[PDB]
Amino acid sequence: IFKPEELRQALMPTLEALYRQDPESLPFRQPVDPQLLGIPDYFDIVKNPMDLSTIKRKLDTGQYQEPWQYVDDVWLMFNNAWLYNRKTSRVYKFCSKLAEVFEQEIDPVMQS
Ligand SMILES: CCOc1ccc(C(C)=O)cc1NC(=O)c1cccc(C(=O)O)c1
Repeated sequence: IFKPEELRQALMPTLEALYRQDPESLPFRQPVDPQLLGIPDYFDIVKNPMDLSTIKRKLDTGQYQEPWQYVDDVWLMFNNAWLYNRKTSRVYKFCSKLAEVFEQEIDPVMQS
């Protein structure tokens, strides 16, 4: 059993860690807009879009009852980017960096 605000305080530093990464978090800070980004097939491929702003809003409105639900949304965001983008993409490579940062940050948090 987790109290939403307690979980939020525990998890927020990990989300902050992602946001802190500049430029690597920039493609992830707002929801993908396929028309703006010149990726018109995006919503065909990515059925379950996720971004940092969405994760933050879920965290802030207590929609994560349990820490793995948060972790699952972070990895959803990563997996979407790896799925849509080519390995040669700026976004793909940025995503890989974010995943490294996240793993490094979420580990000591889950322990606590
Ligand atoms: C131009 C392609 O832009 C993207 C393509 C795919 C994705 C995902 C998350 O799959 C995201 C983006 N967006 C960006 O790269 C982006 C958007 C806004 C700003 C910046 C930036 O680096 O300043 C970068």
